[PDB]
Amino acid sequence: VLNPEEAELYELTQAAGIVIDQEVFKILVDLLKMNVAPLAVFQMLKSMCA
Amino acid sequence: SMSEFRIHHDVNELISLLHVFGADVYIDLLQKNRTVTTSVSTHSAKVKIAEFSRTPDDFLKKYEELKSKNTRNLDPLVYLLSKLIEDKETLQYLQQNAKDKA
Repeated sequence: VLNPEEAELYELTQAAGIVIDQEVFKILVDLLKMNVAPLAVFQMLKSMCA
Repeated sequence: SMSEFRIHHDVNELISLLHVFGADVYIDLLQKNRTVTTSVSTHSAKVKIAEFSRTPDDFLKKYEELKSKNTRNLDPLVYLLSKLIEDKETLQYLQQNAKDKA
């Protein structure tokens, strides 16, 4: 699904204790790549959920 | 422009992937994205993760593996994970949405 670079970061978040499916992890990483503030990513993630 | 296209596609597939739904706010929210992490912030965030996770060494040990390689967006991604631990509701959603897709 996701490439060696992203595979590392996923393993990181994984051993960090959180689990999110590889597909959305890939987009998050991508949103970071386009230099979106992590807080903005978090805020919209929070809104998109319940 | 073809930047904004990519953002919209990203917002869109998340709506798809997370079973959502006005999401034009997400576009405005994500489109304020101006450049600057601090040395404490990543330390503050990092100690908070290591408290939360079981197997904290694994996280710290591969934090170390992966900083020496200067891997891209490592620190803003670690800041994000700390922010996600705090909000236990949306942590659990992501937790569940991942069970749905197995």
